[PDB]
Formats: sequence, C-alpha cells, structure tokens
Amino acid sequence: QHAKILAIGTANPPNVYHQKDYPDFLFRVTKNEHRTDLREKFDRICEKSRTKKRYLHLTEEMLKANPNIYTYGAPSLDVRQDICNIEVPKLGQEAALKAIKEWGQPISRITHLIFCTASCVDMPGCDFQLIKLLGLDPSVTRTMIYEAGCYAGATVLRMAKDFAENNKGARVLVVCAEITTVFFHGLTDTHLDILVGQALFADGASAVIVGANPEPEIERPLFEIVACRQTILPNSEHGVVANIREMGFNYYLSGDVPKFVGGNVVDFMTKTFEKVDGKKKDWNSLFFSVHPGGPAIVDQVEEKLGLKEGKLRATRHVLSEYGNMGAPTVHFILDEMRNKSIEEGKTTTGEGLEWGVVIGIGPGLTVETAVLRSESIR
Amino acid sequence: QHAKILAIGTANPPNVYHQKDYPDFLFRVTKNEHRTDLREKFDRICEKSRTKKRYLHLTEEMLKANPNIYTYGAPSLDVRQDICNIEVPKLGQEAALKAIKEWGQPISRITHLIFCTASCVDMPGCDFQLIKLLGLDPSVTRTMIYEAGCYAGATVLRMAKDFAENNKGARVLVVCAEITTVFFHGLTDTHLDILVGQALFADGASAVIVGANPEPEIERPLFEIVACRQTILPNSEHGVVANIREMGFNYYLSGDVPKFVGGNVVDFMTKTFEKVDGKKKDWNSLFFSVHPGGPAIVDQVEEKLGLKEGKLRATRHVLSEYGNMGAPTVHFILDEMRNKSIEEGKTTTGEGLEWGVVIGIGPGLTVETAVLRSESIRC
Ligand SMILES: CC(C)(COP(=O)(O)OP(=O)(O)OC[C@H]1O[C@@H](n2cnc3c(N)ncnc32)[C@H](O)[C@@H]1OP(=O)(O)O)[C@@H](O)C(=O)NCCC(=O)NCCSC(=O)c1ccccc1
Ligand SMILES: CC(C)(COP(=O)(O)OP(=O)(O)OC[C@H]1O[C@@H](n2cnc3c(N)ncnc32)[C@H](O)[C@@H]1OP(=O)(O)O)[C@@H](O)C(=O)NCCC(=O)NCCSC(=O)c1ccccc1
Repeated sequence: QHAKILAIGTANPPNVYHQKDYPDFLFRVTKNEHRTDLREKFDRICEKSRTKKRYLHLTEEMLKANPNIYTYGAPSLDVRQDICNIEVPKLGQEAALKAIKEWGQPISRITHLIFCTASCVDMPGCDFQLIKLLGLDPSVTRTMIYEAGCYAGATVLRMAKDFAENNKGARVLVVCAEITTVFFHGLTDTHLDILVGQALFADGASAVIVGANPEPEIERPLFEIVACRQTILPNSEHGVVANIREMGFNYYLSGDVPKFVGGNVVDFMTKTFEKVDGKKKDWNSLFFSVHPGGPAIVDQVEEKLGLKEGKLRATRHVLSEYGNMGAPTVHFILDEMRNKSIEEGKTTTGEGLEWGVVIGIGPGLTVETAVLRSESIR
Repeated sequence: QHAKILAIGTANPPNVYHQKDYPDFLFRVTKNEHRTDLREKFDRICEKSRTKKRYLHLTEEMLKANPNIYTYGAPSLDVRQDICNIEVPKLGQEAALKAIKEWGQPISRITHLIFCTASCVDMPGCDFQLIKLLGLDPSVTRTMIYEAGCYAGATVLRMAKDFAENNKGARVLVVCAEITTVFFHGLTDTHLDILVGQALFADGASAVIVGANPEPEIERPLFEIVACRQTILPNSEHGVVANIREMGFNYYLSGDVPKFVGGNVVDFMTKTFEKVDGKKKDWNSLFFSVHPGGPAIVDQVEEKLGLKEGKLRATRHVLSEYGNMGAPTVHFILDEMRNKSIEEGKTTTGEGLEWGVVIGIGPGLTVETAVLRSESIRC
C-alpha cells in the first residue's frame, strides 16, 4: 500500500518573458546597455538555454520603484522579502486549488501540509499563510521546507510518502512555490554566474495531493511513490551555493555542475533502483522527470544513461515553456507527461511504461531520486 | 512498534552570563547607560524571568567589532550570518557526538538526519555542514527545518517518528541548535519586546537519536513517541512574529501570549490525548516537558491544567539554568528529567510515571504536542 500521487496542479505569474526579448529587456531596465561585452555573453547563454519563455512576477515598474534590486550588492533584502513573503503563498494557493479540484475531495479532508520554497523566509511561514488562504483545518500537521533548493521537488515526495504511509487515512497537500524576485541581481564582470541565472531561472508553483490506500473509484491515482534516496555527490560543494544576504539571495554556480551530474548518474540511479529490485535495470525502460537545472544537466543524464532519442521530451518541453522554476519543475514535468500520455492514447500516465524516476538536483551537490510507478489511464 | 528516543545529548557555548550581571553588561556594551528608564524596565523583567544564567556565543569583543549589531535597525544580517552559519552546525556537532556516544552504535548506522534551527539560513544548509563535521554517510536522508521557531522541539520528534516507523531499521539523528547572535538587538522604547528577548533568549543545542525496534545488545530506549498533534490557536497571529531582515532577525512578542496558551491548554491537551485514550482530566498523572518560552507560559500551563507543586520542576530547572534556547529546550528538559529520575531512584525516566507530554509553542501561535511513554530504569 504505497503512497500515491492523487492530483497535480500548477500555476505561474501572469507576465510572460519570451527569451528572444529578454536580453534587450534585462540590459535596458538595469541600465547596462553600454556593457556590450556582457551583452554578447548573455546572448550566447540565452541561445544555449533551450528556454523559449518564462513567467515572472517581477516587472519593470517594480525595478523602477526599487532600483537597489538591480544595483549589484546594494541593500535590498527587505523589499524583496516584502514582495515574496506575500507572492509565494498566493501562487501556491492557485496551484493548490487546482490540485484540490482534480482530487475531488473536500479541503477539510487534508490532514498534512508540506510547503517548500527557496524564495523567501518568515515566521510564521508560508505554510501558515497558505492555511489561512485555503481555509485548511487549523490542526493540519505541517512541514515547512525553506531554502532547500532544486532537489526538493523529489524530497517533498519522499516526505509526503512517509507521512501518508505512517498515518492511516492521511492526505498530504504538497505545495512548492518559487518567485525569483529575491534572486534577481544586476550585472558585473566579477560575478558572471548571474548571467546564467538571468537566462534560466523562472517562477512557478506546483501542488500535489498524496495518500496511501486510495478509495476505489473515488480517488484516481496518477503515480505510486515506491522508494527514494538522497545523496551528496563527492567533491562538489562549490557546485551550487546560495547565501541569504543584505543584497538579497546571492548565488554561485560552477561550470562543472553538468559533469558532476553526468559522473554520478549511473551510480545514483543504480543505488536507487537497488532499493526496489535486485535485477539490473534497463534505463530506457523507465519514464523520467529530471530537474532541468539547465539544458546541459538534461543532456548529461541522457548521455550517461544511454537514453534514446525523445526519452526526455517531457523534461525538455517544460524547460522550453517555463524555464527552471526550482523545486516545482519536476512536478510540472510529471503533469506534462500525464497530459501527453492522455493525448497520445498511452496505456499509463508514464508514457505507457510501468517504472520511472524523479531526479532532483541542488546544493551539495545533492541528488534526491524518487522511484515511481505509473497508473493506468482508464 | 513505535519510535523510541534512544539517546539525548546537549551542548552550550562556553560563555556564561549570570542574570544578576546581565543588565549591567547589556546597558554598558550597547552604550545605553543613559537610558535609566529602560534599565528600570529591564531590571523588572529580569527579576521576573526565573532565569539564573544563560550560555551565549556572543561576546563583548564581537559587539565592539560590529557595532551595527547593537545599533537598532542598522544593516547587520551579513555579519550575523557569517557567525551563525558556522557556529550553529559546530554547536550541533558537540551535542550530536554526545548523543551518538550514549546511543552506542557506529555513525554508519545513522540513516536519517533532521537539523532544526531558527538562527541562520544558507544553501547548502546546516544539515550538509553537520554531515561533513560528523562524517555521516553521504546518502543520509535529510530534513532541514529552518526558521520554524519555538514549537519545533516537539515537531522534530513527530517528524522523526514518521521517518523511523516508515523506514524499517532507520536511525534518525535529530539536531536542534540555536545561536541567538542573529536575534540580538539594541534598545528603543518603540520596540520594548526586545527587552523580553534580551532577558530570556539563550544558546544551546540538543541531539536526539530516534529509532523503532531497539537492538537489545546495544540500544537502551529512554522514551517512546506515541502520538502527536499540531494546532494553531485561534486569533493569535500577532503572538510571535519574526522577520528576516537587513537588520538581522527581528521579532515581536505580544504580551498576550501567556493568556492565549492558558486559554487553550485544556483544549489542546484534550485533543492530543483523544489520539491515545481519550484523557480529559487529571493531568497530574503525566510527566511534562513544556517549552518555557517565558515563566508566565509555564505558570499558565500549571494553573489551567491544575498541576501540583513540583510537577513542572524539570521545566523550571532548565529555564533557570539555561534560559529559553528555542527548539532544543524541551530536549534539555527530557534529559534533566531522565537524570533526576536516575538520581531519585525512580522506576522510569519520566519521574516514575508511565505517560507524558512534550509541549512546543511558537509562531502562529502554533502548539505541537508529542505524547510520550517513559522507559524503565533497570536495577
Ligand atoms: C545553458 C548553459 C549555461 C550554457 O550552455 P553550454 O552548453 O554549456 O554552452 P557553452 O559552453 O558555450 O557556454 C556558454 C557560455 O556560458 C558560460 N557559462 C556556462 N556556465 C557558466 C557558469 N556556471 N558560470 C559562468 N559562466 C558560465 C560559458 O563559459 C560560455 O561562455 P562564453 O560563450 O564562452 O563566453 C549550460 O552550461 C547549462 O545548462 N549549465 C547548467 C546550469 C546549472 O548549473 N544549473 C543548475 C543550478 S541552478 C540552482 O541551483 C539555483 C536555482 C535557483 C536559484 C538558486 C540556485
Ligand atoms: C518574564 C515576563 C516577560 C515578565 O513577567 P510578568 O510575570 O508578566 O511580569 P510583569 O507583568 O510585571 O511584566 C514586567 C514588565 O514586562 C513587560 N512585558 C511583558 N511582556 C512584554 C511583551 N511582549 N512585550 C513588551 N513588554 C512586555 C510588562 O509590560 C512589564 O512592564 P512594566 O514593568 O510594567 O514597565 C513574562 O510576561 C513572560 O514570561 N512572557 C512570555 C514571553 C513570551 O512570549 N515568550 C514566547 C515567545 S519567545 C519566541 O517565540 C522567540 C524566541 C527566540 C527567538 C525569536 C522568538
């Protein structure tokens, strides 16, 4: 009786930023049009990004009202927090209402709430704010995951699994929401990492309902969460770093991140599937939701696992249409996979396959995997 | 087969601040000796604090080097974080080594880590840093609880229970560590709440090992974690608020917090025990670890539950000797209770009693309770 995903909902801010237009926007609104060297580099990064558009809360009017946000290193955490501590729970609410609708049960039936964000921090937290917005029972059992980073879309499934399986009848609402206003920085030739985040990072929220023992013909499972594993990739502490500072949430990204992922993927996949089956796996027999931290990460997974053409289509589709939204992204990918599987008349939510995996990748470097089974479409 | 607490260790910074000396220290080092108005108020708060001493990482030299820390509202987050992001995992390490020693198993048997702190935030987090310091397996399954606040000493037991019970053979290291350097603020009559935190808040770390199915040749359970409940007290959102700002971690404390706790304690205790056996009265039959957010909270729990003289001795002892260290405090209280029970020749780690409760109280206001059973002290 494993925990099952019973619903997935998603949301994004309303403002669409097409990648073709973003270099012009960024350099204009941050008053850096004279930095033609930085512009050419940013153009090359955007060309390689495999991201066509992103949704962002941030607007030009907000930058005009708060120019410290684009003035590299200026004190600006307070204004960023004033925005994100409100907008993160609100975007989470939208996704949650969609998940709850799909699930089809009353909000009063939710017993547990997991809220995850790397975009803000406050006491009481986003979980408390979401309880107020949704009218959740005031005695819901909460887990508030602040500042974990991009592996957490897998981690929250692992946590939901344990809560759902160890508490008879529990129904866990899981909400991941990101608003990257807190991570927006201006341009300096001394901190080129910012060009990569400026090209890739995006806003979005996901919500998932998890429960064990779904009610036959009443709840409709989408995926089963079978087993999970979290690990730290050796010698990679510098891979992804983010610090909570007076200037906002500052970050550093090593160019070696993709190679670290590629150098460990066989191992972490093997060790994960050992928790289920003693037989060796054929990686092409699986469906995949891979956190698309950037396009090179996706390429490394494909290469080192020997994946066939098109195996990572759902992952690449989400990166293209939404960018890297952090923890929610792998949930967008599972939703996309389910929806494409319906479109194509596949027999299961996992592209017609039985077994699959979610791969979250973030600071440490830390990788969390969740082994899934699909469910029948009919 | 419920999750058991198999070990408890604790640690504090080395610098001891006796409460009798703290007003003089605070007003001198923050250059506020002219504020005799605030000194009078602070003396009254310290007299009522029921706190005899506290351990603090912060020193006068740090304040002299970083006077923005005591300049109310000045930018200082970065220097605070530079301190706490290092000191929090280090203090946690000290507590963890003590817990691991008691537990008696190799560190390689630890499968899960929960780290909790409200004193800092970073990516990678304190959990990652503690893994490095201790040499935990790189594949430990982690939960990093940042900025939950004062209910979390109960919450982490609830989380550890689910992880330990759902993952067969799991052994969960739980570390809660607080360094209040991030919360230290200077003095203004526009934010009098700071006088309360200045009197009560303190530094410390706890470590607890949690597992189901204890290994008879090695492990010795102290408590069993039976059932847990978390709830929000109505109409109390202003009770405890803390914001992460350029000036550090700012906080507000409503004077009505004790009244909210007293007005809800019978209800939250009753609803908690509904998960066990339906207990509704005769609360003196239990042992207690109550988060001593301040002395008035302790007094309200005692009064409204009708607790007899001495029932909350362990709670009051920890408040007296350590102050309010945040989430770890209820674990210090369980450790004290175990210690005193040994000293007195009690039959169990819970003052001879069978059933007890941990009560954590923090922002929301949120109350998390954990119902415990004690374990035999063998003889
Ligand atoms: C799309 C890129 C960035 C570039 O495409 P490629 O196929 O590699 O093509 P190229 O080799 O032509 O490179 C083009 C130019 O880019 C430059 N450059 C590249 N990397 C860097 C770098 N780190 N730092 C500085 N510069 C860099 C490179 O030098 C070159 O410069 P030139 O043209 O010669 O002047 C790809 O490497 C990728 O997906 N990387 C993974 C991103 C990643 O780690 N994501 C996950 C972590 S996100 C996270 O945890 C988080 C999320 C939210 C908040 C907080 C935290
Ligand atoms: C020990 C006290 C503070 C005072 O003893 P009592 O028996 O009440 O004696 P009195 O009534 O004579 O009061 C003396 C004077 O103090 C004053 N005053 C009192 N309260 C306040 C106040 N809020 N705000 C401003 N002033 C206040 C009061 O007005 C009086 O002033 P005067 O003398 O007339 O000029 C007791 O009320 C207590 O335990 N409170 C619970 C503290 C609490 O909520 N803890 C939990 C949250 S910790 C947390 O979440 C956290 C932890 C770490 C980091 C971040 C967050």
